[PDB]
Order: sequence, then C-alpha cells, then structure tokens
Amino acid sequence: MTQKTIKIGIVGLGRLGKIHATNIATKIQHAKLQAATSVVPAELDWAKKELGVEEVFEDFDDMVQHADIDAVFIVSPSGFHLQQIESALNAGKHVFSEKPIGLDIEAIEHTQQVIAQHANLKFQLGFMRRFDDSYRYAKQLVDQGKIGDITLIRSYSIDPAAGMASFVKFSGGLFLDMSIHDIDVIRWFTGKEIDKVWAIGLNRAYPVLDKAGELETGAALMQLEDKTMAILVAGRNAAHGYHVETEIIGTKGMLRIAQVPEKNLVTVMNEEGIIRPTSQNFPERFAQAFLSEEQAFVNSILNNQDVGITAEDGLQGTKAALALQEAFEKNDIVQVAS
Amino acid sequence: MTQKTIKIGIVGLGRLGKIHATNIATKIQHAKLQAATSVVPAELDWAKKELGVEEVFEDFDDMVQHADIDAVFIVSPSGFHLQQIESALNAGKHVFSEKPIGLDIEAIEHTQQVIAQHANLKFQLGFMRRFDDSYRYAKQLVDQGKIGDITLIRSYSIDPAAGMASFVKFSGGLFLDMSIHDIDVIRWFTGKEIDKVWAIGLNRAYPVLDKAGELETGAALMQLEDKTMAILVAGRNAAHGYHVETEIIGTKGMLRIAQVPEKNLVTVMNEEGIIRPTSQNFPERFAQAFLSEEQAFVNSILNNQDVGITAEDGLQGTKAALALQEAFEKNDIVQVAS
Amino acid sequence: MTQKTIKIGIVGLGRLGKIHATNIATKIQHAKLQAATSVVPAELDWAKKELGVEEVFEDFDDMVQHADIDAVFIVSPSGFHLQQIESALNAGKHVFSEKPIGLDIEAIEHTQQVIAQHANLKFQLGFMRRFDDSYRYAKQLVDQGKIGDITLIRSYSIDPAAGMASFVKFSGGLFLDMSIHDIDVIRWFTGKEIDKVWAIGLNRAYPVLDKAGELETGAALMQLEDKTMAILVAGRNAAHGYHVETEIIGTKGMLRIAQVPEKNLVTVMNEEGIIRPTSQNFPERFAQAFLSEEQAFVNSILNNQDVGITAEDGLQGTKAALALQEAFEKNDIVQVAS
Amino acid sequence: MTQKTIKIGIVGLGRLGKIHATNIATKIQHAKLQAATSVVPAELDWAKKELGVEEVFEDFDDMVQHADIDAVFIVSPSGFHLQQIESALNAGKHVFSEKPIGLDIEAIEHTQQVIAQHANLKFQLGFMRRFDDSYRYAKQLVDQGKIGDITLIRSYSIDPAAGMASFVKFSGGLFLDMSIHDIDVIRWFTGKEIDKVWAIGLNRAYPVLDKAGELETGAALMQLEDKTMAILVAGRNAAHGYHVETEIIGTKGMLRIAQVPEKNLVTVMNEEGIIRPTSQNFPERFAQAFLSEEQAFVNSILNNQDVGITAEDGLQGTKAALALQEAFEKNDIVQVAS
Repeated sequence: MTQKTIKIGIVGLGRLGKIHATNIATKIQHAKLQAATSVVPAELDWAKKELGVEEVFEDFDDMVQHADIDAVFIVSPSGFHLQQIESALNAGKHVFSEKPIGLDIEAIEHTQQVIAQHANLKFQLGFMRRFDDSYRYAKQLVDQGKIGDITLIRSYSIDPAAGMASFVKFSGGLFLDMSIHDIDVIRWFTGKEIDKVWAIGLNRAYPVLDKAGELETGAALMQLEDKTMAILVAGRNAAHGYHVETEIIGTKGMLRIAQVPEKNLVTVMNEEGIIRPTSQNFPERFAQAFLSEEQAFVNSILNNQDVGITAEDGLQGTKAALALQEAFEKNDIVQVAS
Repeated sequence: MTQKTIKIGIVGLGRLGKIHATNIATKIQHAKLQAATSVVPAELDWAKKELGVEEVFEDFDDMVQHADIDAVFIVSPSGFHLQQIESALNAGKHVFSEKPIGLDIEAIEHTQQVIAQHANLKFQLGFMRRFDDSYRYAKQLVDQGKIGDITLIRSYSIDPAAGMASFVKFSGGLFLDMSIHDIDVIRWFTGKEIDKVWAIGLNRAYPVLDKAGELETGAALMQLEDKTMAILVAGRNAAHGYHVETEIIGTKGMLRIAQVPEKNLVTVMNEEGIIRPTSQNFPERFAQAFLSEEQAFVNSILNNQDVGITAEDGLQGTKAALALQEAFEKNDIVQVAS
Repeated sequence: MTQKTIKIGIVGLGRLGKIHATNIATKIQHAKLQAATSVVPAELDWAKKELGVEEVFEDFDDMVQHADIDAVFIVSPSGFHLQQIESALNAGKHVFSEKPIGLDIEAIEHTQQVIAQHANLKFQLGFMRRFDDSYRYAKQLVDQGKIGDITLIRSYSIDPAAGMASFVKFSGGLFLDMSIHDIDVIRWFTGKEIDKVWAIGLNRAYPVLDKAGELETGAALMQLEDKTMAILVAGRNAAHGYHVETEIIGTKGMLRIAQVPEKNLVTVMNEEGIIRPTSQNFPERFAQAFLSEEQAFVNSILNNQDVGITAEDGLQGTKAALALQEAFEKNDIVQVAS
Repeated sequence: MTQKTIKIGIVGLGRLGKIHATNIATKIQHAKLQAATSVVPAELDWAKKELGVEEVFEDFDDMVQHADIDAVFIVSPSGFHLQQIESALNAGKHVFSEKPIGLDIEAIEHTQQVIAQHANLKFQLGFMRRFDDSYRYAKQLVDQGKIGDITLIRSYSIDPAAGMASFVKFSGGLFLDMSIHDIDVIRWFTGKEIDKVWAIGLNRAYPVLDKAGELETGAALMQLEDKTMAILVAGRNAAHGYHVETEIIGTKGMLRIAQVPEKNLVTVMNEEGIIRPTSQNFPERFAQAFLSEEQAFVNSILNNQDVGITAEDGLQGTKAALALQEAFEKNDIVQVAS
C-alpha cells in the first residue's frame, strides 16, 4: 500500500508538547507517535499510559540515534532548539520545531548552515497562525488584491489575566515570548522586512515585574523597509480572555482578524446587556491551526513538498524580537539589521 | 415675520405626556406649550413651575373652548381619545393623538366621519416608529427595491422586566398595549392588510397574570392579503432591556432593525466577555423619533402639508390588535375583517 | 491491543453520503470504511479509487449479509431508511441512520419494534445539531438554569438561493425537508412535546413551486404541551448564505445561536460598509458536528454506551413535520397527536 | 422673565461654521444668531436669507465693536483664532473658539494672559468629543473605576477616501489637522501629560503628498508622564467611511468607543454577507456632540458656570501635535516639553 506511516518522536511534554503529542497520536493521518524524550519521569509515564508510546528516553540524542522514528517534534524550552535541530538532522530525521528557532543570532546562523547541508530533509517552524482558517482567509483577500497595498498592520497578542499569578513567580522578555508570531504575521502578509523599531512598556498592575526585568504590557511602533507601518501590543493581563487580533489597513480597504475573540456562535442577553463569550487561552483559540500545521508537516514528508516556512523566517523573527527588547531597555529607536 | 408660533395645549401628563410637553416647550421650533389639562393637581403645578405653561384646566372641553391654542396633543388614557379628538376638531383645533385612536370599532368610525368633516385641520396619530432614523433608513432600502418584494416580517416588542412588578398590580390586553406599533410597521412597509391571525401566550414567570386576563409573553402568526407572512412577539419581561426589533425578509435580501438594542457605540470587554450595553426603556430608544414626529406635526400646520398618517391607519391598527386578542382567547384562527 | 477497529459499510453516496464516507475513512478514530452500496456505478468507483473501499455492492441486503462489517451508515433516500434499518439490525449490525427515520407513522412503529428486539445493538439518528459546539454550549447554559424556564423558541432553517434553480426542477415538502432538525432542537432543549401547530407559506420568488406542491418559504407557530411557544421559519431562498439560527427566550434571559451565520473571525471594511462573510452551505456550517456525531457513534459501540438519540426522537420529528404539512394544506390548526 | 436670550455673532462660514450657525439659529435654546462676519459675499447672503441674520460684517473687529451681541463663535481658519479671541474678550464678549487655539506656542501664551485678564468672561474650545454621548459613557465607566487605572489608549481618526481628491489639490500637517481631538481625549481620560513621541508616515496611495509635505496616513507611539502608553493613527484615506475609534485598556478591563463606525441600528444581509452601514463624515458622526457643546456654552453664560475646557487644554493639544510633526520630520523621538 502506498505512502505509509511517519513515525514521530517528541521532546518536550509541557502544555504545548502534550497538545502536539495527543494530536499526533490520535488525530493526525499517516502518523504514529513512536517515541518521547523527557527528563521528568511523570511525563514519560503519561506518554506510555495515555498515548501508548512504545519507546521512552531520558536523553534526546539517545532517542534520535536509537528510536524507530522518521521525524522529530521539538517542543523543548527555546534554549535547546538549535542543538536538538542539528542533532536530529545529522541523524537523518525530518524536523518540526516550535518557535523560536533559537535565541542567539550567531548560533542560529550555524544551524542555518546545518539545515542547508540537509536539503533532502524537511524543516518546519511552528508558526501556526499561517495555518489558521481566519488568517488564511485574510491572506487570500490580500493576495487577490482586495485591499490594495498594505499601509499599516496592527497586531495584538495579550495573554489572559488568569495566568498572571503564575507568571509573577515564574522568561526571556515580553516581545520574545509574546510577539514572535506577530512579527511573523507582518512578514508573511507583506513580504517585507522590519527596519527600525521603538518599544515602550509598563508594569502598572504588577510592578514586581520591574525588578524581574519583565513587562506586563508593552507597545511598539515599527517602520518597515518600504516605510510600511506596524503597531504591536503584547501583554499578559487581558481581563476578557486570550486576545489575539490582527488588523490590516490597505489602500483600498481594511480588515480585522478577531476584532474580538469570539468563542463560538452564541450570543447571550441578560441583565448585563448583550454578551459574546470569548476564547480563554491559546489551545482553545488555535486548536485547528495546531492540527493543520501538524498534518502539513506529515504530508510534506509523504509528498516531498516544502511547506515554505524556513530557518530564515525563524532568524528574522528572533532578530526583530531582540531589536524590540533592545529598544525597550534603551528607550530609543533601534535598527533591526544592527 | 413669516410663519409664526403654533400654540399647543396638552391633555395627559403621565410619563409619555411629560415627554411630549417637555419637548414642545423646550426643543420644538415654532411651537409654544400654552395650555395643559389634567385632573391631577400636582401635574398642573408641574406644568406651571417646570414648563411655565400659562393656562391650566381641569376639563378638556374647557381648555379647547377657552385657551389661546391652535392645536392639541392628546396623551390621555386610550378610552378618552375619540371624544377628545372630536371635541378638539369641532372647536377648530389641529389634533395630534397618541395611539391607539380608540378601542371600539363603531365609535372609531364615528370619529372618522368627524375627521372627514374637518379636512382643513391636521390630524396625526403618534406612530413614532415611522419617524425613527433606523426605521426610515430601512424603509428607504425597501422603497428603492433593494430587498425585492417582502415575504416575511418579524417584529418583537418586549418591555423590560424592570416594569413587571408595577404591571402585576397595575390593562386592555397585551397585543393592544404592545403590538399596535408592530401592526402599523407591517402595514407601513408592505402597503398590505392583515387577513387572518392566530395568537398564543403564556404567563410562565408571573402566573398571577392568568387570573387578571393579562399576558406576560405572546406570539402571533399572521397571513396578509397577498399571502405575506408576519410574526409578532410581545412581552413584558425582557431581562436585557427594551427589545424592539423588526426583521424584513425579501426575495433579494433581508434586513434587521435593532437585531439587538444597542445603547451607544461603546463595547466593554471584561471577565464576563464582550459586552454591548443596551437601551433600557422606550423614552431612551425613541427619543429622536418623538422629537421628529412632534416637529413634523408643527411643520404640517405651518406648511399646510399632510403627514400621511390617517385615522384609517388608526382603525386598522386597533382592528388587528382586537383580532389578535380574540384569537388568543378562542385559541383559534380569526379573520381580521370580521 | 484493546478496543479494536469498527468496520463500517455505507449506503447512499450522494452529497451527504460522501461527507460521512470521507470522514469515516480519513478522520474518525477506530473506524474503517470497509464496504459501500450504491446502484450508481460511478459512485462505487469513486469509493474504491478515492477512499480505497474494499467491498462494493449493488444491493443493500447483499452488503449486510456478506461484507466484513460491524456497523452500517444509512444515507439513502428517506423512503429506504426503515427497510434498511430493519435489515441491518436483523443481520446483527449496529446502525447509524440519517434523518428522517421514515415517512409513514405505521411503518415507523413497526421499526421501533424491531429496534426494541435488538437492544444489544446501537441505533443512532443523524440529528447532528446535538453535537454542534455552539448548540451544546447553549444547552449547557440552559441545563445550568442560566436563562430559567424556556418560554419561547424561534428556529430558522433557510437554504441558500444558490440552490433554488436546481430545486425548481428537482421532494416530500418544505417542513419535512428543512424543519426536522428544528423540531428536534425544540424537543431537545425543552424536554416537552408539540401539541398544536399552524403553518403558512408562500411562493413569491418562484411561483412555479405552487403547481409542484412545494414551498419556497414557510412559517409556523406551535404551542407545546405546557403552553410553551415555538416559531419556525423554513426556506430555500436566503440571499446571504445558509441561515440556521435558534433563539431561546427564558424567564431570566435570552440567547441566540448564530444570530447571523458568521463564516470565521474576519471582518472586512470597504466602500460597502462593515462586512462579515457568511457560511454558505450545510457542509461548511456543520463540518464539526458531522465529525463529532460520527465519532460518538463509533465510541458508543466500543464503550457500549447509549448516545441518547432514539427511534422515538425520530418518530416525533416525523410526526410534527407531517402535522406542519397538514396544517399548511388545510390552512388550519392541527393537533400533532392526531 | 428670567435668564434671557444670548445674542451670538459668528465668524467663519465654511462647512463647520455653517453647522454651528444653523444649530444656533434653529435648535439651541436661549440663543439667537444675531451677526455674521465673512469676507466672502455669498456667505453673508446665505446667512441673511437662510438664517435671517440681522447684522452682517466684512471685518471681525467691526462686528465685535458694533454688533448687538453678547458672545462670539470663532470658526475662522486656525491662523486667525488667537487675534480674534483677544479682540472679542477685549470688547467684553464671551468666546467659543474652534480648535486649535492657535499654531504658535509664544502667541498662545500671550492669549492665555489676555484670557486670564478677563476671568468674568466664558472661554470655551471646541473639543466636541467631550460632549459626545458615547465618549461620555466611557468616561463615566472610567471615573467609576470600572476598568481600573489606564495602561494604554489607542485612538484613530481617519477621514473618508471621498475627500482625498479635494485634499490633494487643497494644510498645516496631518497630526495638527487630524489628531488634536485624539490628543485631547488622551489628556481628558487620563489626567496626565504626554512626555515623548515618535511618529512615522507614508504616502502610498497618493505619493504626490510627499512633495507637498503632507501625509495620507501616519502613526505615532507616545509615552505619557507616568509611563502610560498611547497609540495614534491619523489618515485621510478610509475606504469604509469616517473612522474615529478610541480604545482604552485598563488594569481591570478594556473598552472601545466605535470599534466600527456604525451608522444606525440597521443590519443588511444579502449576497455580500452581513453588512453594517457606516457613518460617512464628521457632521453625521458628531451631530449630537456639536449641539451639546453649543448648548453647554450658552448655558455656561446664563448660569455663570465654567465648562472646564481651558486655554491650557488648547495649548497642550497644539504642543503635542507640533511634537508629533517634529518627530515625523526628524524621524526620531521628540520630547514634548521642548
């Protein structure tokens, strides 16, 4: 029978890792979750009991050398992405990596070289908004010329207040954590790069974040290479739920993706007025996008086609995020290319 | 100087009467509130102090015979409308009357005759939705042919729950009280008459209304002369505010007027979700429409033009409402013309 | 390994049949599409090529007697449902049947008996709205007591105008075709039965439907056993897309499910105003619900649990729809139990 | 009789001047439009014919010295505001002035001194958003503590594309023209001043604006004195109508004023999807606010109360706008106080 089953090994079984693992094991066509790596025991036992994973490992290199797998999903903390990407490729495995690709520009370029030396292997970064139905619908309108050339993009990513308490005592920075997907969306929609940025921020609700070098809310203005404008807001304290919204203003029109984060098709009317319930967290909002990107990765290997999300999209995402962080600490305009 | 000041006398200084009186005295161009009639003393003192009305009367005929007025606003209880309309016309005064025109078909036809014998005097019924900006905008689309021929109209009029307690111990019927404006809207938009109706109702939240021969919620289905369909819902127990909504389905499109009763342009987002505050009562929702119909009445006299709301619109409104009430009591289909 | 793979045979490979078949073959866990029955050759070849179905049949009884299947999906025209349900159960197969269960009350009761004689086999009717995320969310609010007791339900099912031309030359009636899901929704939310109904209708846009004994738009008012009110509208000519909307008015609140049929989270702003794109047809709107009901059927067999959609829900749906049709032809109130 | 009629003279009978003049003459209580000044003949003839203005003048000082007026409305081009304000106050007239107060900081401080020397005369600047029902409703929520302390304000003012052609051949700058009301809104809601700003802009749709030192779209990021953040967008090319929107993010919630610029309560559904018509221009959107601010000015004189909009609100508005313009030309962060 034609085009068989891709056996996948996963590393990282935190919240996001468990989503990918569960999806691969139960919902994704032509895929099997064969192996898992974690150095937390309870996580490996979860993988065996809940998902019936056959091979467990305490060490990533041990998994890639010995497990019966064709591909890996890297969902470890960001500091490990580059070394795990390189090892997997060197052992002849296809690679899906969560964002960001890495944290250090020099180290990222070393990985770009390794990736280029394995052109026969698929490499995909987890920019899942590119697979979200609403984002894709908007991209289609833009590609068809329906709003003309893009003059301004505004994107907000604000985590729910429900997670603030855990964060306070729980980073890498606000823009690195929260805005990388927004940076990618800007590049994806425009085809252009970010030139210079200024970013400001505030810890009003939780001033303890000041001493921790963290931010609860930040905003940025960005000028792109052709003088295109972009506005970012990132935050960790949205009272109404998970607020991810992207606005595109063009010469012929305007559109918004999730102007408000509608949960479903239910409207409630009571003494409080007219109420639309909201989506509450990222797994709820982006459930479909996660499944679609996972399936796209599996199909890319089976059909030997490139998905079009490159190490370069990863590098630029990290670079712009670093530039935003630097602009915030200096409180001055920073050029991204520097 | 050209086209002077219309002096107006008012009878009825309940909630609605006070709105008209205040508007005429302070906001309406080319009008003066000259006289007021009421047999509640406190009301006449209010009219003198608050509005500086010059002539007060305890008797309507006394006012129309002796006051220095050109026109009257009849805002008395519905049982008095016909006799006050006739008296005012016989004394040579222009007449604005609140709905309904009257309660008894035979008595209404007697008044139609009196009105016909005074063709040089203006007569206007208070169907204020015809002057509401949103209703007028929809009428314009319909007249321009933008939704084609009308196949179905659904109209809801539901008073806020906040008034239920006072109503319980406080009628004429639900459809007479609440649906007359909806009946007029149906006739206004279509140009057609209502043929047969069935109406049902329920006193779920306040079953004490059963013994009082009143209804807290009722619904009706109506077939118009050309087989056009209409649906009515009337109620006294809306939790979210004052719900007045009209939906028109046509062969080429559909529109809704106040799908939800938005208060203003403010959206609130908090832990409850996305909230739109609502309008709470009729004076808030129809403030503009009241002012516009009052000004139209005054201008109709000054410019000697007919506004186009006739005693016949009044008769048919009362007739259809009676038919709905009869259908409800019999629990059977009733033909309106009978 | 525990709880294996349910092999399914399908009959009916029209539009809806192909959706179920594709889903079962590619997306549903623990299921295999093993066999297909059709007497259109092209359909069987589609099933073999596209879905790799192993066993094809020209005759339903041949499939149920000889194919290697544990369960059947009946997606044939409604006139065949009862005889295929009985045959499948008699051959020891679990049964999913699309709506309606059947068309003749007497014949339906015969099938109810056969079903009762096979209590160890699962039987499920395709009322997919019970599995839709938005309907389930509303049901949850209702069950939690959040809108109090239900006083009125309004449900609209209107097919897109895009299908009118094919329908004209293409029935069973409007209420049978379009309103069965609405009838089920009413029963599901309330727990109550429908007592008496009146239905009217019109063929304004396409009067050729008059001679065919069909309806393009119809409306109905229904009184339930406890004097609960329900309003239905069914149609085949919605200009804006596929309009399926359910409104529930309670003593403490109100909710609407898909007040407007939003396609996604994209809002467009151009010279036409503010635009929300709409879902266009049933497969788009109810994609999730179809997958969920299919998975629920498969899991019900594996876990030996009843889903709770019975032959009785089927009987009552057909009965009320027949009553609506009779009320329309007589233009009079009809009691459902008669 | 108590508290008489305020006689008003107006200068400036362009689009905005005609709105104020018409309102004062026909709608405003206790006011009379007595005199008009213009050096365009047709404008004075309009004032006499259309509004029955008694005294016309070609020279502003001639009007203030000789006309029978108690107060003046200054609706001349911005370059004349300061000299006309001073002259009116010196001749003992109450003053309403449109924004901006003036263009030159030094000249503005000279006028502040003149204003201080006439403390017995009312002075009011035309920041009409402070009188808009939706803005006032939001201010009320903020004052009541309902969204906590304000962390970010985003305000957009975008003129309709319908006016671009006339503008191209038709300035003072984009931020001066379009963003002064937004600056005032920020100060009004927060009580805080703007510290530093960066502004960027683009002439994508109409690059001819480059040579004219004008902007079609601009964006700005602002840091306020307590590290509060603000985002501005100003433009002249909105395809969907007049887009004025203000978003306030607080520690406990978020609100938007006119997230989309809804025209009325009508929703249209046709082949294009679900459509909300939009307001098209400033006179339509802010009709109510203009009437309210005019009435407030008249009442302030009659009741000898201060409205609370000062020359200082004017100075700071102009200062911040100049800072935004300077930041744009330098493409660098500018401190407002410098």
